[PDB]
Amino acid sequence: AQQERDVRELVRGVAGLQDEADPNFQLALNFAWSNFRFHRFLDVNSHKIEKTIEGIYEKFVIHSDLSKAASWKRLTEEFLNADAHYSILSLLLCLSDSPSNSSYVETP
Amino acid sequence: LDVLNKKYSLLDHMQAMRRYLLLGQGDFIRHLMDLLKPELVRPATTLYQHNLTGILETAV
Amino acid sequence: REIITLQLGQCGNQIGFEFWKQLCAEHGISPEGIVEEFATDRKDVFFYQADDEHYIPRAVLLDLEPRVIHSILNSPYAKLYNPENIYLGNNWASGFSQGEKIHEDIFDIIDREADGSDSLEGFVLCHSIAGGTGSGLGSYLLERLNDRYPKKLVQTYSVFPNQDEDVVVQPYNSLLTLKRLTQNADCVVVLDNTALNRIATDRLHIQNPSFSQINQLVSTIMSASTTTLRYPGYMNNDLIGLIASLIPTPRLHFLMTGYTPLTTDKTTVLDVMRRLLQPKNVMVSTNHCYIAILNIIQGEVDPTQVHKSLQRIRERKLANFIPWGPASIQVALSRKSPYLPSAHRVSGLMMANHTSISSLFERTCRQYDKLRKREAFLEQFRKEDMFKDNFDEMDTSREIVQQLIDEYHAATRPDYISWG
Amino acid sequence: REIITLQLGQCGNQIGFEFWKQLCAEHGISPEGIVEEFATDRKDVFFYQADDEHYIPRAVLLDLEPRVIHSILNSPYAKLYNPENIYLGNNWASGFSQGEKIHEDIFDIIDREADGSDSLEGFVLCHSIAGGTGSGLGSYLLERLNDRYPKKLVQTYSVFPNQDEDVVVQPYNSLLTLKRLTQNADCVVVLDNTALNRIATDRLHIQNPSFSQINQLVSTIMSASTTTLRYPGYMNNDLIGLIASLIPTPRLHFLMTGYTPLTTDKTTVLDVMRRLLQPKNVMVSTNHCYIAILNIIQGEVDPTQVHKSLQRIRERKLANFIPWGPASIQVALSRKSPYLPSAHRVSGLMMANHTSISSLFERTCRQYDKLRKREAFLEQFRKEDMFKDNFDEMDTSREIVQQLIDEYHAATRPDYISWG
Amino acid sequence: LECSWDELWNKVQQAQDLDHIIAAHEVFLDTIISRCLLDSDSRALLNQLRAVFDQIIELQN
Amino acid sequence: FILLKPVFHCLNEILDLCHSFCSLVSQNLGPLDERGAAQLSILVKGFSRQSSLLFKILS
Repeated sequence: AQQERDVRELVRGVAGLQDEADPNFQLALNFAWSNFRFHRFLDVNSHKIEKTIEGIYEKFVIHSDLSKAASWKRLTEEFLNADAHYSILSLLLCLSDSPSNSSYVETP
Repeated sequence: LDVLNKKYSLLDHMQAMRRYLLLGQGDFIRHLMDLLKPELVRPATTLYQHNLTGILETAV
Repeated sequence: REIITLQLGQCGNQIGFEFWKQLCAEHGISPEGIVEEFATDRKDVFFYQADDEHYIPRAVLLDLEPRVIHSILNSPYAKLYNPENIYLGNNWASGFSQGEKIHEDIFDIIDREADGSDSLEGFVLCHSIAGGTGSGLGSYLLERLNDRYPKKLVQTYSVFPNQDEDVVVQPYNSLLTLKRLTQNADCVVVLDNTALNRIATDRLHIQNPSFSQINQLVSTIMSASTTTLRYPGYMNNDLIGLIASLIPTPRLHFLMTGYTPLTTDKTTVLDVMRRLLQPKNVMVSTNHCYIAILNIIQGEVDPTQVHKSLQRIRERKLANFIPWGPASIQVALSRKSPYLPSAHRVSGLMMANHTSISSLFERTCRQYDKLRKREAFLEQFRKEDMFKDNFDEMDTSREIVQQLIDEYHAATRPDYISWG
Repeated sequence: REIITLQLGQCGNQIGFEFWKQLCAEHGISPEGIVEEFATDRKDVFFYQADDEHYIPRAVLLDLEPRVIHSILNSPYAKLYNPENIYLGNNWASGFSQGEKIHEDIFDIIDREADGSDSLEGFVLCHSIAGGTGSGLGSYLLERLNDRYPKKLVQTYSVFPNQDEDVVVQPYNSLLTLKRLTQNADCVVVLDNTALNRIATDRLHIQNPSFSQINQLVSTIMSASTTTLRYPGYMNNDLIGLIASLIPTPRLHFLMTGYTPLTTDKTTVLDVMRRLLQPKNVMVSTNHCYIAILNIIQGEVDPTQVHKSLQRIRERKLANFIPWGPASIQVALSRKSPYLPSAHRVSGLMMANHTSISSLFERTCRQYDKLRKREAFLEQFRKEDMFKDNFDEMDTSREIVQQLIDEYHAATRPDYISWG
Repeated sequence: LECSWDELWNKVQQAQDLDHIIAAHEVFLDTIISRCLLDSDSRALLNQLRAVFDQIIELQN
Repeated sequence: FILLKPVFHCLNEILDLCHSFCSLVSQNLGPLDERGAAQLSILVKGFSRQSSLLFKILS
């Protein structure tokens, strides 16, 4: 129920289609649901996600981005304490960090 | 000291941590990067170790 | 298994007799057939399994008006084989008609040797392209074998004729014989007399006994091609497993040959790989890329460094290759042959399907078309005229070799996913 | 990488043969090419990587009417290289026409050596300005290489002619050859025979075997220029990285040379820096400031005191420099070369882009203009007349060298932010 | 790599203990971090140096 | 590559696909429709898919 509203809100947000009475909205929604129902991936390996997170930390320390490395470790360590974790991580990832070593402007 | 520098060659490792990692051998690097231009101009989403491992050898 | 060897024409009988002398000296064989005191290896490919190992070669000699056969006769190697399979002009029409009139008893000689054999796997024709008595007769008789035995393999050893044109019907003879090589043969190895004479003048200053030296060269070629069979190797102990890798198209069966030591009067395998990759170790003379390359090597090698050699030659990318398809260079290794003097211990031999031979075909096409337009170089043979009143057999062969040239050039294209 | 060396003219063949003797004695090389028992270092810059390390020099000798080539012949160093790249008047027109008629086969010699090479990076021309047979022929053939290979670097070793003017067309020959050096060459190192003879009469009392001594001097120059390549150094192992620092303008590629030990029959690096900053260690003879100075050193140094040396030479402000732009003096260091006698252990060599050479150019301009106004010193060559009826090639070269003199003098100005 | 290489080269080739060799290699490797711009203080300077490498590859286009 | 790996299972799968491929094309003969196209489609799709997977086991 909330699922359907969430998939509609995702189409509106990412695709920039705020009018549900646009046929392009319904085409994007049908595409999104048919993509969700075409089961073609293995389930998430938590250990592979952990290895990737640790490697991202290593790449930050190799590039002497100490503030980004410390923040990366700190945030990933806090988030992984209370499955869906590793899901969201892989989801965001697909590669790694963008703006390679130039996004360490933490205000707080 | 006498066994560590001949049987496990503690000195030559420092020599080859200098030539390569500290990039002290500059003859290797120019022909390396000369041969390495088509690999690096491709984005490394489509680079793998199997493309790398023996253009290493042509350089060596 | 059991392959019956065919020698015909002056040139073909020459290299066949030389190669049988090569295999007699090579294995532990007396000049009488007697197994010697240093003979183990696989000895049933051409060798008759007699009781006291009289390894009688499966050698069928058939010609007419014998000249060089007399020179074969006064020799102790006429006692090596004789199961009574030896049988006693220079144009295609004359040889064709002479093969026509006596086809029955020589085919009875073929059949007697065939049922006398345990099995039959291939016909190896010792020949030369437009070899005089070999031409016409060989194309006719090759049609008789291909009609009569369609379940066997045909390999034709021949050389490209270069006699500096004198017979003027030679492009016609080679054109019709080449038609028969396309449609009645499954493998044709041709070599340039020009490039072989160039290598002979390169390594030494001798070019005058060219017949004797070229017998040594093609006898080394053929012994090296069969060494994996005649000595216990692992693969290509069938002819067909060797042929299958070279051929993607059963009309493109024409192969280029090269040999890595050009002097004989050792080192690692990467080096001979780089040598054979040069076109000056090749015995044969736009853009042309090979379809598939396979090499045989015999000598003293490091069994791990052959991996390293393919690795470095690959990552060198020292070759091109063809757009359409995953082939490779192919390595094959066998023993260095004992019981002979072993000088320049690494000897390599390459079989490659190359599109450069289409230019050589086009040279003969242009020669045939020129003499056809002039139409004064057929000499009006009456045998040719009654055989073909309109001489459209030559037109049909020119159509065939043109279709092959089209297949060659579309195989150069990446559109050999489509038709060539 | 791989650079092919060109020697031509009497003078150029002299210093080329001397320099090849220098590199044979320098590395562990026999007079036959055999690697010796004291040979490691980088040996593929001019050295053919043979199997038994027959380090065959990439040395192409091309001239006509051989005189000094016979003196090269009766020597064991004719067995060092011969891949058959050695090939058998004194005016620009005569040499130009003689190079024109045989350009094809000697360019085939060039192409054979080029594809025989693994790569091509530079052409090093052993020459002298108006070198007799070298002049005309070299300018023509240099145009052929620059047209035929536009992706390579040209360095021309030559000396400024001083024969006390006898050929009277010598300013014309040097003017046209200098035009070709401007437009078909990217680097020209010229040296004054006057100043070299002054240094020879300075250090010793010998000036009479001037050819033999000057071979030693420029062979030391060229071995020192390539020592960072031929022995494992760190930078300027490419020619182009060395050339790039010297040149802000691709027509200003004319460099001054100096050498810090003037006697050979040690001390710190600050001292040789101060020595080389003096103009009496310079081998070459208004206000003139250098554009960029770079020095190579070879010897026994303190690796921290080179920092201190640049620090003290900077804060001394012992030089001027040019208004337009941040350049520097540039230090470069390599090994003192083993396997030769090492006397006066520090030997330094300097490459500098100086505006003082525009005066030398203007001297030759004034000589050419004087002989042109008189117009009795061309001797009416028929080859020159049919080559150019109006002799406006000399007018165009005089325009080119005048544009270069203007670039020199506006580069002396701070207005080389604007056009020169 | 030349004054630095000298310091390391002395402090190994005389060193009569393994622990002296270890701490000779240590301070040497840490000192090269301070000579270059990879230090905690000099990250801003490294950013300045990155901004002058952008125009070099930009000049290629 | 006889030791139990994922690689070894892929190689066994290739061999079994090759065996089933040989059985059809041997009995087929000279070119003739014998309801061959459906079996052919399954076979050629399997070869393409698994050969694509074998480019992912090359590193």
